[PDB]
Amino acid sequence: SDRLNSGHQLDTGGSLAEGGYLFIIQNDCNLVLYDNNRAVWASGTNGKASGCVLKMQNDGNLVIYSGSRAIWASNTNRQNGNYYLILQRDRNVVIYDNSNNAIWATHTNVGN
Repeated sequence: SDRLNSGHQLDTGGSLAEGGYLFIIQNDCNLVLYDNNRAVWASGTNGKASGCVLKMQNDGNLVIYSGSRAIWASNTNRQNGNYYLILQRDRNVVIYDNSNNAIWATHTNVGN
């Protein structure tokens, strides 16, 4: 899929995909955006642990966990609501609320 809804997670090696864009939580615990196999953005958390998952939380925070241990976060926690993470066709990876308001982005947009 191209999106991850709040209250849901990507398991290890799970990803968002849109054409040649791949946003993946890796087994090495690095969260990486690939543009046709070339890394263009990463959380830089390779080697912090293994078997990581990526959780889009109901408080709007995006968090990498290895089991119960927190590894990295977008730090965009706010009030509970419906949020989603999306890999856009312009290569930006964005968290939105329910009203077309971005609360976080990788700023990997191309062409705009």
